[PDB]
Amino acid sequence: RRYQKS
Amino acid sequence: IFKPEELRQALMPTLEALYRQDPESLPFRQPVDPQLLGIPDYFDIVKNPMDLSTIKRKLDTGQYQEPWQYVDDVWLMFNNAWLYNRKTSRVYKFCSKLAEVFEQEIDPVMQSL
Repeated sequence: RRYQKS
Repeated sequence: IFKPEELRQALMPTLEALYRQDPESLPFRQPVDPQLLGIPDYFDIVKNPMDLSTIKRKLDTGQYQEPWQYVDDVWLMFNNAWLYNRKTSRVYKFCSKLAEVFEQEIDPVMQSL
């Protein structure tokens, strides 16, 4: 996983 | 045999219990938009998206023939969020709260069906 919800 | 209106009556309270969780249900009330949320790989990881609004439309329009199909969609929604998001993330923790609420609501309903 690279991305977190923003 | 379960008539659609019998499934709405029995199962809608379990869905309403999820909507009543605020803020925990907010990330789940509409389909994940990967562009809006800055998560461009979302659909590479999540092949079958699901959310509260889609489950509600399926239940209202009579698309579940048997209660286990509704339960499967709820767990698909939860599993997608546990899969995509990190265990330390806000949405993952919200997902776990909703799953705890759902388990407590769905178990007595399924015993009565």
